[PDB]
Amino acid sequence: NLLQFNKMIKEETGKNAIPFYAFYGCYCGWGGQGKPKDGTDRCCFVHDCCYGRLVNCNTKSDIYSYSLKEGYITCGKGTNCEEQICECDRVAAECFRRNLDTYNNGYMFYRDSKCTETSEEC
Ligand SMILES: [Ca+2]
Ligand SMILES: [Ca+2]
Repeated sequence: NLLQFNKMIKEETGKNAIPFYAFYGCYCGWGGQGKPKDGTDRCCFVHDCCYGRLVNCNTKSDIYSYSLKEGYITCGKGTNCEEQICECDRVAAECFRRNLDTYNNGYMFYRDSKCTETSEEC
């Protein structure tokens, strides 16, 4: 569920998913195409690929079980979908943290029109 994913982002980066990551670069937020602009933007690209692999799961609304086991976001046991969706979310949240150093505010609100290039492959 996006609201849980949102919580992970805040927990991992200290920032709010909105608007810091809802419209960043070419892949963060709705849509996505062209090539990732930077580390951060790549995190979003991969997450998309991740969700792409779950063709039959309600990736955005399915509520899963997870928890901060010793300051570590750990996915709980549920259905294949929940466990899979949670992992995508888990990895993305942390990828954002690892890329905080190259986070560019100039990429926040990046026009999708400026993302014209052969969109990358998963
Ligand atoms: Ca996207
Ligand atoms: Ca559920």
